[PDB]
Amino acid sequence: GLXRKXLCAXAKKKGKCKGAXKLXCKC
Repeated sequence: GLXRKXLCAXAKKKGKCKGAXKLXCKC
């Protein structure tokens, strides 16, 4: 199922959701 800190580590590592807490874990 959905690992929240899995989702955050999605945001950081596709790299299409990088920058600010705004873009961070769940974009």
